[PDB]
Amino acid sequence: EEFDAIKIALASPDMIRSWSFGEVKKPETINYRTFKPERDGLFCARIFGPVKDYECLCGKYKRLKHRGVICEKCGVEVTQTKVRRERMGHIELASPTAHIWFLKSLPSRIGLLLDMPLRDIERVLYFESYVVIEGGMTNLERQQILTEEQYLDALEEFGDEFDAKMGAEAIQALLKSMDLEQECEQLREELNETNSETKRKKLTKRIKLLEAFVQSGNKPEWMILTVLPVLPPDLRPLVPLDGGRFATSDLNDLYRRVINRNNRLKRLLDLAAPDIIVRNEKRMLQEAVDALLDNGRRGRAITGSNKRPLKSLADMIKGKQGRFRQNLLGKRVDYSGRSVITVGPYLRLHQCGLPKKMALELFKPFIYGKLELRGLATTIKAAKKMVEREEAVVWDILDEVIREHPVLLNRAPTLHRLGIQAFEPVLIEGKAIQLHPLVCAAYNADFDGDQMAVHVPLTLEAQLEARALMMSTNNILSPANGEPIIVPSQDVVLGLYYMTRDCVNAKGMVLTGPAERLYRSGLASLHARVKVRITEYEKDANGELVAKTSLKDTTVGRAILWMIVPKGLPYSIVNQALGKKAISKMLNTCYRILGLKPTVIFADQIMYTGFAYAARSGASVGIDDMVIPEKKHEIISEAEAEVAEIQEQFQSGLVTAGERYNKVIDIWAAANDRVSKAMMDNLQTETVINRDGQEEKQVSFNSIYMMADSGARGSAAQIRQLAGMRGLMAKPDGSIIETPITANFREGLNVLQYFISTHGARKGLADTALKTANSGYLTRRLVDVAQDLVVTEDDCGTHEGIMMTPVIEGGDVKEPLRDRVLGRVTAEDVLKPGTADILVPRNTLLHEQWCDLLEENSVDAVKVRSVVSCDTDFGVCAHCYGRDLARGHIINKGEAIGVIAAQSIGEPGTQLTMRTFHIGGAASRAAAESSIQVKNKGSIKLSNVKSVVNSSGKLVITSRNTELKLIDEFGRTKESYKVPYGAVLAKGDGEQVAGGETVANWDPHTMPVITEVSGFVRFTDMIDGQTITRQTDELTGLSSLVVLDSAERTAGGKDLRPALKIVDAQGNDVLIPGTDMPAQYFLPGKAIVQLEDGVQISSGDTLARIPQESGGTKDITGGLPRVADLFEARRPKEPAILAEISGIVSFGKETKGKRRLVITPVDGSDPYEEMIPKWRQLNVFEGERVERGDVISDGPEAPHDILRLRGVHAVTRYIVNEVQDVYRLQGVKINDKHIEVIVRQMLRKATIVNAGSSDFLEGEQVEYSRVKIANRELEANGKVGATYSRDLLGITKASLATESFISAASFQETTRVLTEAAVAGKRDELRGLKENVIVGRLIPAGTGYAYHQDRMRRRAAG
Amino acid sequence: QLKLLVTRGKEQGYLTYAEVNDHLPEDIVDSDQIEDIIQMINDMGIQVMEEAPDADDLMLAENTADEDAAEAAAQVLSSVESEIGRTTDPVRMYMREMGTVELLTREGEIDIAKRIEDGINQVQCSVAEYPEAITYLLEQYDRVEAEEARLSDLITGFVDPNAENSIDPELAREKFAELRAQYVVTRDTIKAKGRSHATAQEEILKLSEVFKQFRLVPKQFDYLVNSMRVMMDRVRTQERLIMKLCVEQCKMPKKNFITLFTGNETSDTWFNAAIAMNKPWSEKLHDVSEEVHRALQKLQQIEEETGLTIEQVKDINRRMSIGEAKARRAKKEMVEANLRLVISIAKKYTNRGLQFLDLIQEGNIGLMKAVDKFEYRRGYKFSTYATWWIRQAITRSIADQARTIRIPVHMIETINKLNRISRQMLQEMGREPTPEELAERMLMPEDKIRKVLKISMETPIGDDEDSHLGIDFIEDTTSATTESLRAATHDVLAGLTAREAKVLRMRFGIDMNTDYTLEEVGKQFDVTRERIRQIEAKALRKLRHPSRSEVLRSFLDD
Amino acid sequence: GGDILVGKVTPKGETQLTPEEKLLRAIFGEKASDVKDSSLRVPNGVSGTVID
Amino acid sequence: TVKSDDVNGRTKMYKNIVDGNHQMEPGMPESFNVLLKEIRSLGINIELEDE
Repeated sequence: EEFDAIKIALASPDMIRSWSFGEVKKPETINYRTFKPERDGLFCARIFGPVKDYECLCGKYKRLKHRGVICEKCGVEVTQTKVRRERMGHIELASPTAHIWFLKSLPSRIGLLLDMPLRDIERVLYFESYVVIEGGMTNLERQQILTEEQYLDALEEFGDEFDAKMGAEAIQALLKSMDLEQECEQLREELNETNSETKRKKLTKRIKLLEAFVQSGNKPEWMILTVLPVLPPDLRPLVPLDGGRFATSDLNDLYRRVINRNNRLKRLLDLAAPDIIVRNEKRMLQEAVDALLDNGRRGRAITGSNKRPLKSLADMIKGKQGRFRQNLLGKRVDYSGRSVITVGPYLRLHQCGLPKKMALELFKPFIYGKLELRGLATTIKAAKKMVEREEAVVWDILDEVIREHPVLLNRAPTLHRLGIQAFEPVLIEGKAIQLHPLVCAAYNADFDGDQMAVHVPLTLEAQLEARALMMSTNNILSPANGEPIIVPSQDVVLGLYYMTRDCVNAKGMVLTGPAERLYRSGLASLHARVKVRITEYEKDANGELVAKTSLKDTTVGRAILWMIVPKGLPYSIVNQALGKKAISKMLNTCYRILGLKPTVIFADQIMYTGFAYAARSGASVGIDDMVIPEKKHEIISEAEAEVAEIQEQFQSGLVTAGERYNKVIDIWAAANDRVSKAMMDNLQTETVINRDGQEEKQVSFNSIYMMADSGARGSAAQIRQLAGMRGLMAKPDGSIIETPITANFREGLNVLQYFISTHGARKGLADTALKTANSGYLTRRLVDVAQDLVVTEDDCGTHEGIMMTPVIEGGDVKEPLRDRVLGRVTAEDVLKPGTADILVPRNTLLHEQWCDLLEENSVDAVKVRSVVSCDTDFGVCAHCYGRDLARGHIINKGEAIGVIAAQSIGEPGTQLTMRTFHIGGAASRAAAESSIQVKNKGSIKLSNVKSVVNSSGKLVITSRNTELKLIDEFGRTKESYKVPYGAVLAKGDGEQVAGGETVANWDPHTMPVITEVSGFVRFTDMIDGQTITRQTDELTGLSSLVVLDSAERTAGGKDLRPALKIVDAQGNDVLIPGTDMPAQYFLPGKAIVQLEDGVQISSGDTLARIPQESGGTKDITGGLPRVADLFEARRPKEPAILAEISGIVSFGKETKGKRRLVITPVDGSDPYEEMIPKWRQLNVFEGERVERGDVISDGPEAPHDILRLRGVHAVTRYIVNEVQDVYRLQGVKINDKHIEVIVRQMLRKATIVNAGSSDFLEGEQVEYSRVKIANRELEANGKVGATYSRDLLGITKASLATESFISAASFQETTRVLTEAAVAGKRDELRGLKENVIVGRLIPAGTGYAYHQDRMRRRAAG
Repeated sequence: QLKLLVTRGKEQGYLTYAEVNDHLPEDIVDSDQIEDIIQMINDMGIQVMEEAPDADDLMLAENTADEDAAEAAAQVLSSVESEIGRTTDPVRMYMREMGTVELLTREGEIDIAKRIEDGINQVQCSVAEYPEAITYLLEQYDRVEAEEARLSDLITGFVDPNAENSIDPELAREKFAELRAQYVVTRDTIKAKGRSHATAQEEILKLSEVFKQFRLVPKQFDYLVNSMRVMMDRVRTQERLIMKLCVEQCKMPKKNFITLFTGNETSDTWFNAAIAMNKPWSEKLHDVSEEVHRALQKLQQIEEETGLTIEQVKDINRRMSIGEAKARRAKKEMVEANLRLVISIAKKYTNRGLQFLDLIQEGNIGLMKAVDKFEYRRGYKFSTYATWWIRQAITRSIADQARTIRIPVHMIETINKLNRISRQMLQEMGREPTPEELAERMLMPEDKIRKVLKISMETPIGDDEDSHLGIDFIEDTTSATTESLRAATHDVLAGLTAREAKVLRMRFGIDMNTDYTLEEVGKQFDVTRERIRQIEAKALRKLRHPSRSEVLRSFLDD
Repeated sequence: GGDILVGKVTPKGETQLTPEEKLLRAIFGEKASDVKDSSLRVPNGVSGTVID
Repeated sequence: TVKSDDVNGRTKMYKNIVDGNHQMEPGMPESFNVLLKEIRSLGINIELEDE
């Protein structure tokens, strides 16, 4: 019905004559006293078609008057000028000749049909030697090579049935005598009982090539062609120029050189010349053909007088400039434009501002297209006087658009969805583009005279979908999680913070009023401290309203916000200080409860609310907004004095030069961090003079502090440099310096302090300007692998799933159950006894309040559906992802998870590899992640909880998701806090509080891993090396053990589960009181144990830690390279072995490079061997003996073998944790449902390990959507088939051979891809996205998913 | 590389086995291949190895070949070529290929020319011997004097006698009476006493002596040789077919055809003897012989076409190719002998010109016309021949060849006369070039020089220069606009004054399919005279009002 | 915004002009040139005085 | 297509305001038509099927 898709083969020397018309015989393009483009040459109108439109050469058939003819007088066609675009020519090659992409194409292709030295196959094609070809009166046999100086007498008794000959002719002749009715069927019986390995690593390339030839229609003669097809002139557009010069460029001149060489080779054979001259001209012809094909690649390039190479045919394809990337997957576009961004604070959220003459330009098709349709001009010709004039009649013609028309807008490079959105015109002055302030955040708009772009949609369908799918009001949220990014923006939120801050004296220390006009009555402030009873409401999930009422302690600005707040959520939410730290969560709560329109209005109307009051804050930066601690004087009498003796201790003989560097840099860090404590008292409270009648020691109104507590743009690392000490820096090598900046920006910077910190600034800004490429190129290659995951289906029957957990690094709660579970789905009937014995069935959509009922029972593991647990062909099933995060709903059938997930990783990686590194002129950290503190009178409610009392003095929590509610005197909750496992409580249940009052604490880098019970310490589900490795210190002798899990283990114990324990006077578990079960305390890796077996301890005492430098949405950080092989999935190229056999270890069978270790089990009778690298460090020699894989050397565990030795859900549970927890340390909480995409698409392939009678082979890794042919007929007709599985092919391998292969050609390494597409004669099915981009179709997502359903009922009729 | 070993071995007349490492081919490693390829190293170079001779040198004189004609003397191309450096240039491979010829100059290539002539001038002696060839030779002229009144046609482009060009018109006409007399006897006295039996051989020999002066233009010569090649293959196709039929029809392989045909070729006599042999194959002929007489009767029908017998074809048409084996070894070997002189001339011009390479290989084809017309019979040397002809074949190889554009050659290299002259301009006026100076340096007006420079640089869109206005395009593909300018002028020139509206259409083609002078127009104007013509111009002075063309001017634009 | 600067005018052609394709011009009106808007002009957005 | 290389598509879509039915009417992405003959000019055969 529609034309389906596309198929491939190669240009057979015969079949070219079904597409072409003769020798393109001569180099020229004109003839002196006649333009008539050369009769028989590069512009041969007899081969390519007419010149001017319809025009043949020599006369009689020109203008639209004549067409469909051939002129007699010079024998030339009469069609149209554009027929020169596809009426192909040819050139008969006077030798069998190569084609570069079958020879220079490593792995290459010609060798895979001959199994003979690829080094020198090229010389046989350069016609340098002979080979035996055919016979039955044989004496020599086939593929025997020769020179030429012997042949003679035997032809009188044998010379009826044998032959041998030279070069390319002999290779192309041998390729006639194979038999595919007998070769391919016999190439497969090794697979019964006997097949080998390196011969398989080579020859399976041939076996796949030959089977692929049989199954696709290919022929081996097409390696060694005898005809060059000729690029149609209109693709290299031959024309003259007004300057008496011609379009002779590159893709014309390369054919002149080939034509000349071939016309010599012809004449030399036509005359039977000296064969020297023929041999040289064959070599020169192949040189010119292969340079015309892919110039440079043949170890040389063809050039012209301005030194440059000429553009090849392959430079339309192979690298960056090729059609795929420059003219198809992106292209130049009409009805468009660009200009400099400008802030538009009176645009409503659905709108954008556009200059009148830009609206005129972008809307010309509506004007030169409606004057002739109303009579509002006499003609389109006369209308030049009226349209360019911007005359009145243009503007009815444009309201008829504007009044309901969605303009599209663009902030390239579009690494993430929100870089493109849709709006509505507003006419303006000027030459700029005016941009609504809430989307300026979603775009990352950077107002240094950078730009945005504009696109007009003109079909009724594009305008329908732009309002429905791309509109700002209709895509508000972060696709990675679901906070708004179309959001109250840069200074808007200082206005909202200012309206929601309060003061002492305050022009109203307690005071109230309505009426903005009372800012003109004499005594008011937005910081004046209102109090009011406000009755307040809260919408239930059923739609009713939970009415409430409360006394408040508030301000005029907090009260004005009850005009703006959607009053179906309660006033008490505004009773705070609405910096960027807080304001998003009001809109988020509205999105969770009320509805879309209410949440849009609440986001939009906050914008102008910010602009009415942001200025009136008077917040600044200035010379006394820069206060300094006086008591810095006393601190300089400590730190510089500590250094002063320590630099003597070196010279008097009590330190070397080296420890002395640390032992002074650490003191410069301690000087900065000492001054940083005094700095905060002076910046935030130091009004000392001694009350009564004095000493307003209030919480400060310093602007630089307010720029950080509003979250407007400030940080502790800015404040240190602006109020106490700039501190320390890196050198260009990255490491710290003994040369501090003890001053700050008000004290000043001397020449040296500037100059040294400028080196760190240069390094950081140069990495900012370069290391983006190490993320953007990777993002481009990622989408080719990621695309096909359109939400197509519903449950996929996959009754299995990943045991996900909160991020509990053994000894922290870095992510609670909520954030990771966020609108995923269960895969088991999960139940945990503890406080409410909750049960959450399989197939339940885990929106947040399912997690609340699980977190009360301190749920720490949940089996869930996964984007990897998804059987669905190309697309995916709704249960595997559950809820979208940007539009915010149960994920729409049509939503493209694939590209969304790639963008959700490529943007934040490339973004923060800039947004942290442009700071390298100074360094510091500061934290508070160690305590919980109450703020008013109330009572304590422990919750989500177990907890115990300790002989060593403590009260301690013993549950993973614990909470500490604060209650009033009557029963109202007033606050709650999450509290780690092992957190020390300073309060009991039902106890009492007043405020200013610490209530829980833990280690600055750890929730201490702590006991319920008292007994001997023990280990379980643990083995030394194979799950844990050792550290040691002195002081008394001391110990610690690093835990190891998924980057670190030997084969013999891969999937162990390390777990500390408490036991009786000899043996086994001191069963956990009130939950009477084993006293065993499971961990991941990267935690560190700090007590051992045979030690004896109490309830509420500690066994393990983490060195957790917490990261966060702050301090900041940045990096990438250690992620790479988690998505390229190899082994380390150095196998620095960790041994697989316990204790008995030696060397004894050494060999001609690598070492050979010799090993035996401790109670066995059976020796084994290991090949340690040639020279590699060993940390052992004779006594240093361990279990199966401690630090004998240091080789980390290969990621591909985490699949091979633990299976798909296990490897997914660590790739979707290590890369995820880099982004969690960046504060970028991406939900796991995104990195599961890259793991699904390494798992794109499916191993097969024998032949059959369906989709089945050995040594193969088929696209999983095909190999399901197994279940599709085994269960219906029985058939015959083999073992099949799933793989971890890296992006550089998984992409090269997709079924959507039209997309894969754009991946780069485009010779490697297109040779496989040629070998497989490949035939697409249009099932990703990029394939329909390339063929200009509706893409198989959303509104074109809604069309692919029709094709799925052509491909299935009956 | 190889040349070192084979050359020093041939200079020595002897090569010891181990000297394969003293004069090593800087190429390859094939140590176990030696024990048979040593064979054709020894039949034309024999030596072996032992402690010491005392009086034993002579061995070569009873055990070796004698001409180095074409064998391991030239097929050694493969064994010197075989290691072209896998990525490195045509400007390397030619150095291995010239591993053949060193410097055969100053008398060796003159001996190649001596051996061209004992080729060509001895093929002449068998043109004089194959009785159809000496017939078609005179048929060349008897085709054209036969029509009672002629002067040119095949009388011109023929006769062409390199009698060291020492003739006149009547001695040129005598070429059709002298040789015709030697022919018309021999033509039938080949049947008197027998084909070459006594004086028939002397008659052939004296016809073959006079024909030594019939040394001719290379294609009038090669027409007669091609005629003898084709008339040989009239028999060789029949042998090639009938030998195949001995296998295919008869089951009687190769040697058994030769055993019976080659002593009574002419007829089914030897085929009926092939039946008479008996044996199961011959026994099968008793019910298929008809299908072989249906082919062998057209070997017989070649003697029946000519008065030949295969007895002549056995030797004469081989004596031809014994002359060709010299003539076309030498017209190959002469090109080979000069392949270095082609580089030293061509490489001058390869100086970025278009490429460092290709002009050498076009010189190697210019060398063909040079080797064909090598008049050493003037006295001069092939060095000077190359300095003229082969140099200008090298010039033209990128003058108009391989360009965008090409012109008659005077109008190509004249553009380069101007660039050659510019070497004064850029230092004598001497700051920038000026065409105004070039006018005195050429003694000519700039525009009649711009005759070339307006179009011969890369050609503006001049459709068929300006003549495209009157060519094949005058069909409705243009003239529909003429039938619009004519309409608009017919409108205005019919609203103008009741008298004046005729005149102001006459002489040049304005309004009628024959835009007449007086007779048919005055008879439609009446009263008076050549106002009939003057009013074609009167319009200049009271049709002065420029609005008078308001409906006329569109026909430059439609 | 659009003024001429240098008069590089160019005539156009359309030419087909048969007895049932002469739709308007070549009989009934605008019987003067069809010059393409090809003269050099001030770009749409530029404004300011000619100085040399 | 209708805002780029497809001459057919862009020349109809521009005028589809005069149809009143402002709709797409594409014909062929010419940058893919180009590629289908550039691939054949290297020597790779490429063609189509129906559904």
